Amino acid sequence: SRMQEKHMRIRVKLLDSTVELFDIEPKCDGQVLLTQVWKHLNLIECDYFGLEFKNVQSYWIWLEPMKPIIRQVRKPKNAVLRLAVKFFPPDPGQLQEEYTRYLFALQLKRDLLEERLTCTANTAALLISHLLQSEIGDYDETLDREHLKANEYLPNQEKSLEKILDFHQRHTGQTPAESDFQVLEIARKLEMYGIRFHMASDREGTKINLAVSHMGVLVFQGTTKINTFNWSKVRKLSFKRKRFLIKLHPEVHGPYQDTLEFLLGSRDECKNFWKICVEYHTFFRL
Repeated sequence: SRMQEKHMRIRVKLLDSTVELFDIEPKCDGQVLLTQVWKHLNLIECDYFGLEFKNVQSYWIWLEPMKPIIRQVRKPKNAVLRLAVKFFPPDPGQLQEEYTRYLFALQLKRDLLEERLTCTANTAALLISHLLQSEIGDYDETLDREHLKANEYLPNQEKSLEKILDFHQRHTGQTPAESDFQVLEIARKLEMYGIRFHMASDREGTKINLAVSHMGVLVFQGTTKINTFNWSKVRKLSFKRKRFLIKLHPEVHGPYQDTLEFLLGSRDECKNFWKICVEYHTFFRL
């Protein structure tokens, strides 16, 4: 006999791609699972992190700490979630623990592989060369080529093999911590560092990509950044159905207007973007 409810088995894909299994009562709030994961990892700076899952609409959503797990994931038999950085600070090299910096380097590795973190060809190759130094150590042509055959860093990485090898040869003797630090140093200056797009349209019907960062709410047209609504200028964030509302400094040359509106693809996509913006503001401001 059991004095607890039957537990659900949840697979958690970690940042190194290993999978750990966690058994939890479906009615438990997300925090229960989050804390088991932080313990398994001995992750001190856990406030930067979350667990995410992919919905039927194929987009990633964050596990909420104060809602029952079963109501969020819905799959009693095989819930799968993955560890991810939620909050990207401007200077991750200044994170307090080597372990946290290690996890951030792994996150950036994933964002490069998944084509979220974009950059010039040489810069991508340089990033990968430091990732190689951290994982397999000093350059050797055979060791590098065999590793790159069995481990993916970028789609069509073979195009950049020569550049990757060339840069790796420069990193002789560098430790994994040094290598992670270099990954963070290179990545943090990239326009796409920590960026996840949420598709929307503006007042004129132009298709844009919304994002949020430690600096504020961001607007991209295609891949080009066209606005930064800095937190200091943001008075309120709201949403109604598919509409995302930013209350901001008013326009100078027009009848008084303090609010910009963007239309997302659905109520829930809108709500999810609103949520991450509010969370970013709380994390990085006051």
